[PDB]
Amino acid sequence: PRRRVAAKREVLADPKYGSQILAKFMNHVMESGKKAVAERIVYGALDKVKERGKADPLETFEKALDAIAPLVEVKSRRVGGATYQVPVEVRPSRRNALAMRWLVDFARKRGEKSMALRLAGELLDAAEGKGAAVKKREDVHRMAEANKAFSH
Amino acid sequence: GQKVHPNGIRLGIVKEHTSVWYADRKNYADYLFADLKVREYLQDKLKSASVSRIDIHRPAQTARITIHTARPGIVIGKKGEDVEKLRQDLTKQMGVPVHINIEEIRKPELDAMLVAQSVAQQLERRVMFRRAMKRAVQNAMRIGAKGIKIQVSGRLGGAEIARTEWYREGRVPLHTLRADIDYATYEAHTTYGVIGVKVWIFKGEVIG
Amino acid sequence: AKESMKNRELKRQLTVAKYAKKRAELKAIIANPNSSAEERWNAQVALQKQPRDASASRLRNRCRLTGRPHGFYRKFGLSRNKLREAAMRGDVPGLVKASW
RNA sequence: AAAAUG
RNA sequence: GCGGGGUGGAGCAGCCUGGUAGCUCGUCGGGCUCAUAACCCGAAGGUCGUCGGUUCAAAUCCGGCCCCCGCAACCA
RNA sequence: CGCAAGGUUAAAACUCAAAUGAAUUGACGGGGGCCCGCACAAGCGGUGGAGCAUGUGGUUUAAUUCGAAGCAACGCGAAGAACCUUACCUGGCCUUGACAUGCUGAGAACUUUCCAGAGAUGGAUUGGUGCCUUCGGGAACUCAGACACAGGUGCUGCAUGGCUGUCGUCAGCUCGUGUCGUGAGAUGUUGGGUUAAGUCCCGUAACGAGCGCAACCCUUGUCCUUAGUUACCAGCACCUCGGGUGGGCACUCUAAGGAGACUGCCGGUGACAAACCGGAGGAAGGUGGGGAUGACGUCAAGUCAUCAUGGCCCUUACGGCCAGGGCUACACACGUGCUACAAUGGUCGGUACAAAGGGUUGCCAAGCCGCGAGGUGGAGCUAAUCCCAUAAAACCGAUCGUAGUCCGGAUCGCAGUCUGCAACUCGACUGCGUGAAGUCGGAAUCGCUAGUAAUCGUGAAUCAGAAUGUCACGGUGAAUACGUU
Ligand SMILES: [Mg+2]
Ligand SMILES: [Mg+2]
Ligand SMILES: [Mg+2]
Ligand SMILES: [Mg+2]
Ligand SMILES: [Mg+2]
Ligand SMILES: [Mg+2]
Ligand SMILES: [Mg+2]
Ligand SMILES: [Mg+2]
Ligand SMILES: [Mg+2]
Ligand SMILES: [Mg+2]
Ligand SMILES: [Mg+2]
Ligand SMILES: [Mg+2]
Ligand SMILES: [Mg+2]
Ligand SMILES: [Mg+2]
Ligand SMILES: [Mg+2]
Ligand SMILES: [Mg+2]
Ligand SMILES: [Mg+2]
Ligand SMILES: [Mg+2]
Ligand SMILES: [Mg+2]
Ligand SMILES: [Mg+2]
Ligand SMILES: [Mg+2]
Ligand SMILES: [Mg+2]
Ligand SMILES: [Mg+2]
Ligand SMILES: [Mg+2]
Ligand SMILES: [Mg+2]
Ligand SMILES: [Mg+2]
Ligand SMILES: [Mg+2]
Ligand SMILES: [Mg+2]
Ligand SMILES: [Mg+2]
Repeated sequence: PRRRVAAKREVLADPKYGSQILAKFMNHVMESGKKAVAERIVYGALDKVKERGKADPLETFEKALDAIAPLVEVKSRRVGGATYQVPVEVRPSRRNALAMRWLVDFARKRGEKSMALRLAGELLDAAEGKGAAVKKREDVHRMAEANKAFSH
Repeated sequence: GQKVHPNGIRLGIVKEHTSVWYADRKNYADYLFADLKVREYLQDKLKSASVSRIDIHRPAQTARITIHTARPGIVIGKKGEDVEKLRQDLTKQMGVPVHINIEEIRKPELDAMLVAQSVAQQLERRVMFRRAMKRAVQNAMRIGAKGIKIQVSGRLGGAEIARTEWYREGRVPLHTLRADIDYATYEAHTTYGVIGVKVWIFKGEVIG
Repeated sequence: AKESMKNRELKRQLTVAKYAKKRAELKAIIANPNSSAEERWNAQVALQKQPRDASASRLRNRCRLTGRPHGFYRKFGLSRNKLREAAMRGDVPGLVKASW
């Protein structure tokens, strides 16, 4: 807007795990106002992660998130005569939402049985970085690096 | 832009309904139709008499009509056989027994309907509008009347291009609701068509 | 909303109101299951020979002031727009503009 | 960045 | 007689390396605009001059027929 | 005169009623400076691709009745076209007429249950002549005859009133006196701040005022009192374990009257002003949320078809009555929606919680009969009591395993149900079966800042029947805003 008066309502409604990042992932994965469906999907994926990896799924989710969080991104700018793209570093808050959005978007289109094992596969892949989300993050990064002549 | 009806938006707050009674689905339409017909008939017959407000009160199986006018002798003439013939006329519009009360109003030149009708009837006699409107505003302002606005629209004079004129005096706050703006409209059927008259009168601020 | 339209719909009103029971009798005969075709066919013929302009489906209620067919509120007897005039003038009892 | 006419 | 060439309504890729018909202008329809022009986006439109032959298979290669050119050479 | 280019001196016919200078108000600029708005940006979800509904353009027709046309027309007048509506076409039938007033004459309307015709209409048609009389006659009714007429959804919204859209819910628009200018005009209304605001402060040839902003109004969120029926049930009891009963005024709830929030207090800043940034208390804090309220005027904006109205127009018809047909046609194009293209789902079984409203020419329960749409039946309710009427999405368990499919439902065939005199043109639902396009959609384009977007259901109006439209009510419930190029 033009005022900068908009507030920031805080939502932290983790039922049993008591995690903040999990709550925002819930809000991201929720569709058409179906909270219960999101709860069941995310918890099934989490339980699959647990039954697969001996490590506790909390830290696996955290390290998958921290391996998909970008640092800089390319943004278009209207110079008045040319189509230019400038690299800008991410705001510390925005990278979490970017990672969540990328993860859910890439998980939505696997083609396997259900989003339980879809999100399970994505979390395992991004835990060390063999998922498509990490590849596209690296592609965005290499855009930003190849457009470093502007930088500023 | 279009202005809301000043009397409509003040109904319930400071204005009062002219037809006050109670009914149900069986005879709500019947009672309402009877009231409109009786008001139309009264105005059409005693248009010569300066009648302003007609109130209808309907207790059980009866109707009590109170008429506001500035010339009571016209209806109360030589002990008011006019009243009885009027009752006989009214008895058929609504089958219930009728009851007529004639109410006198002080200061007829502070009443919106009377002022509008006077202006219209002056216009019908080919009196140019500016003098009539100025004298109406003068008379109203000379006694109380903390505000008055008069508007006349149509084919003023005889020119074949309609236009609008209006004069105001005092203050006439329409957006406020504590005020009691008396408002009236009337028409004049001259040889060139219809000329419309609107009058707003602001009397005071209703406190309490 | 011609004069003729109002007169000729008053005609429908009058004809429908004037019989007002024979239709009920014949429909009771027809609707009753145990009536026999002998007592059903004569009722059919009675319904057929009776004038067509005496039915509820043949009536279109209009404004009692002008006769506008569309925009009718059967709570009142008024059309779409004379309701507004009457309400603003204050003739309609108990009616105010609502916000809630 | 482009942009002639009524 | 010499050389080149025949491919949507018009003009050119696809030919060399046989297996994979595209492009520009037109027609139609829709976009952008207060409206037109200019622009932008879709759809239709050629199974590849013709026939045989080679090949498992020919718009891609070998002959005949028909036509078009650059030619010389025709000048009523 | 000049080498040439050309320079210098210098007319006329003809043609127009102007050409021109300086300044003023507005508008505009691919001039500039500040500021605002889902205007961008940051996000979510769509339209444009499919089928269907609905309106419009075009074409066709005897007619597809008129009006609305950039935003500000196109689920619009129409909150209900099978007959009517209805205004159009075909055909048939009326001329003081379907209606009102003036004149004359004869008589009750009613009910006569009949015939000719698609029908208006016509003809027989049991029965009573009626009410009050200065008892002479009159009223009102039915019909007949003559004119003055009655009639028109006929034309003109560029002759009008009234009503409405739009800029725009943007903060602007003016006047009195004074002053400056020969004047049109200008000051007030400019400046520095601040605000959502011409809101406020101080300055200041201006001093004041009005219409606007804000406030007064409705609703919601906290609490107190009043009051407990058809409403409620903490405590006692009865108990056939149902507020079912005695009973209670506890609570909720219903609806009237009232308190509360006013920058009130604290810290910081600020011209120690207005005001700004945090904090306590507080249910709510900075016009708490939403609605009604639309200034001077603009578009010769819309409407003569709601109504009224100055003209002009027809009188055997451009006025009336009736039966059928059309407005629902169809090589195409456009706007607005619904259902989908599935596994954050399709079915199967049992299971949980809302708000709002309508009902005596009405709602219409129980039992019973039918696969069903539905049928008999009649209780109760003039409604906090009875009915409409069981909310759905949600949760759990079984199944389907991504296949044009246990997806999707158009189209189509056969037989039904309901209202209506009558469902062929041309209604809605029901049973069986067939089962299409559709793999998330180019250019382009739309809505939305918090109980919001998205998604699921419920009610009302119009109405014999006919909602994917309109208006209204709740359940679940997001992401995003660095900022103004
Ligand atoms: Mg009329
Ligand atoms: Mg009807
Ligand atoms: Mg030109
Ligand atoms: Mg011009
Ligand atoms: Mg000049
Ligand atoms: Mg400008
Ligand atoms: Mg955007
Ligand atoms: Mg479409
Ligand atoms: Mg299309
Ligand atoms: Mg049309
Ligand atoms: Mg709409
Ligand atoms: Mg007809
Ligand atoms: Mg106009
Ligand atoms: Mg007008
Ligand atoms: Mg002077
Ligand atoms: Mg000046
Ligand atoms: Mg000025
Ligand atoms: Mg100026
Ligand atoms: Mg001045
Ligand atoms: Mg002045
Ligand atoms: Mg100003
Ligand atoms: Mg000025
Ligand atoms: Mg002010
Ligand atoms: Mg206000
Ligand atoms: Mg308004
Ligand atoms: Mg116009
Ligand atoms: Mg027009
Ligand atoms: Mg139509
Ligand atoms: Mg907003």
